[PDB]
Amino acid sequence: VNSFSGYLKLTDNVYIKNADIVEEAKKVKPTVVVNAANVYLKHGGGVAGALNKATNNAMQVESDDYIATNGPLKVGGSCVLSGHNLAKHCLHVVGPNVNKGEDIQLLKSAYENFNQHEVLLAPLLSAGIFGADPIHSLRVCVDTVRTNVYLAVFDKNLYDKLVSSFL
Ligand SMILES: O=C(O)[C@]1(F)CN(c2ncnc3[nH]c4cc(F)ccc4c23)CC12COC2
Repeated sequence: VNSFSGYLKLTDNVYIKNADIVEEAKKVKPTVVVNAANVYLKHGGGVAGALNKATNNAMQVESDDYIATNGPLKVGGSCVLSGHNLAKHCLHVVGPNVNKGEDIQLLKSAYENFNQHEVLLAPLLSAGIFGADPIHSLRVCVDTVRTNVYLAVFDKNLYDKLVSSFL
């Protein structure tokens, strides 16, 4: 038993809710919250900008030190940093950004990072400002992640569509 509430069960291991991931993290304080990161960990907008804002920019400060030491992530890659006031840990995962011309096949590699964590609160990778089809992203999630994932979908209209079209 865990503390996630109000989710619809899609599969054995994948759950979904119409929720603001920031507000959900603040209430659950999960072990792992996933950020929709870019390779530079520049948390300007989308989910990343919202998570970083909720940390009062501490996420960005930590991220800048990480990049100064390690260089950029790979598209499809990840790193574990602090969850600050939102979670124990933040798993920064880089899905391909279609608005940058990145290969959508890298979306499966991005979701594979979730399998290193038993339970996660996460957004749909490559959705939103990353330009991928969220229905495709949900399908890849279900077909790739084997650990327990709680997906927060900000937009109510999209949430209803994802549920109603789910096979
Ligand atoms: O338009 C988009 O880019 C998205 F809708 C944003 N995403 C989110 N997903 C969960 N929680 C969220 N909280 C937020 C708070 C904000 F200020 C901004 C965004 C989100 C968000 C998912 C989305 C990207 O694929 C759909």
